[PDB]
Amino acid sequence: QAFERAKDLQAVIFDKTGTLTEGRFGVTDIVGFNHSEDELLQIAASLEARSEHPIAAAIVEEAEKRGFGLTEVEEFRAIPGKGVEGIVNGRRYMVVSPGYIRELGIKTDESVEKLKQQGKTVVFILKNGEVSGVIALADRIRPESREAISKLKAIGIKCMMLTGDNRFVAKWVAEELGLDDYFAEVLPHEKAEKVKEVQQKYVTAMVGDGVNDAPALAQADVGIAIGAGTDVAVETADIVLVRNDPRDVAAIVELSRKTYS
Repeated sequence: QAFERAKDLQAVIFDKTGTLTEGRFGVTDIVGFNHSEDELLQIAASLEARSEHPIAAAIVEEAEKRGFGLTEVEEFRAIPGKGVEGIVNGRRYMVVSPGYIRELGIKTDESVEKLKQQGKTVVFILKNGEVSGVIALADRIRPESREAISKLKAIGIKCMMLTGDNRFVAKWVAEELGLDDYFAEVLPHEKAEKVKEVQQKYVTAMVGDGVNDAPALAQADVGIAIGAGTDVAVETADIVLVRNDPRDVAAIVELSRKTYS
């Protein structure tokens, strides 16, 4: 009777990471300071090609996405507490963290604070000891997610999100999606209580991973497990979506409102 009662949903809460987002870092911005973005990316990725760090891997992936070939680095060095460095074409290049920049006393252009305000992770590209560019990364929003939310709002459903992520990241996602509300910094044992808080007003769905978000899905009037696949089965949640397509939430509501059994 889960499908049947989806028609009376008033609120939908999405878990962020992996559900509305890809659940991995990718590049959102490349910003050159009197230096081209294509060269900046190609240089940063050449230097980053050895690293196992998740952010380094995302920089290399983006160079692969744009089809940029890497360059062999000379006098390569990895500095724990800073980043990486090597010579490329007779100039000493480095890719370093905001922590290193602050420790060296280097001034970061005022525009970079806007990236930080979106909760994006920033790395700095130095050329001969001066900031040549920054690359910003986020756990990026799924292409389907904007449409998932607009379809839901169009049918009067309040669209929310919860996440353990910090308030800058959560705000950024909410604004990109036009969410009605969001809750940030929510640890895994605190999610169920946020669903009960929304339940004070609304017949509420929770959308999330069937294993990780089990309690929240259980507290919900309708628990929707997403991205379950066709391999292993989720047995606790009210409805299971095989694929990870958040637009299927509105498809359930809209079909349920057109039908009864």
